[PDB]
Amino acid sequence: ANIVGGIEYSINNASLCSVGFSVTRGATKGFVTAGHCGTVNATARIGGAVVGTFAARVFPGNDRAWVSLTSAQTLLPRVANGSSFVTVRGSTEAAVGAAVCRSGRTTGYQCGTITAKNVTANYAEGAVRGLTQGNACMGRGDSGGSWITSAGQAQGVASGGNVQSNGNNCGIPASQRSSLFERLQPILSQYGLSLVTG
Repeated sequence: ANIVGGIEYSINNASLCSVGFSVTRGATKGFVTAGHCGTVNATARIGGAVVGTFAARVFPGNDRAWVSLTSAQTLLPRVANGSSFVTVRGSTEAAVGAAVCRSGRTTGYQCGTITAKNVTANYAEGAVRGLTQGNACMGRGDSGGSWITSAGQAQGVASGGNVQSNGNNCGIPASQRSSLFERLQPILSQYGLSLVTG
């Protein structure tokens, strides 16, 4: 399968999550995603085919993971934006007030601004600290997806937000949205990953 930020993948033929970013580990191909999406060795499928398994993860505390893929997967430096793509150019971290977008299988590509850093989310399983908050909306299934600037600087992977009864926070004003992502930098160093760029 072609690995692009934002697409859907399933975990052990049950839950759905979104691909964060294509990365490598020495000769190993992978993608980073959210830790809550699977447990170590869970099986990831893209369009019904097995593409790899979870190699490591941390959730709760943090919310990160990387899936090691088979050799047949094609890694691309891109993030889905409808029918188009956003090229990943690096991982410079944007500051509070910067504009940012996120891509995922449930709400597609949404943009907003970063509103705060170092936020704590209290999930049913435990607290997750050090999250960056933005006001782009997201929905259930968007978790693990890419957060990136329009300029191509990858920021992190979708963790959670104040989704309403309709499954998203897109029906409430930006001023009221809290959509959190796990910072990419610490994920790449913790696992020794290199981002695929173009």
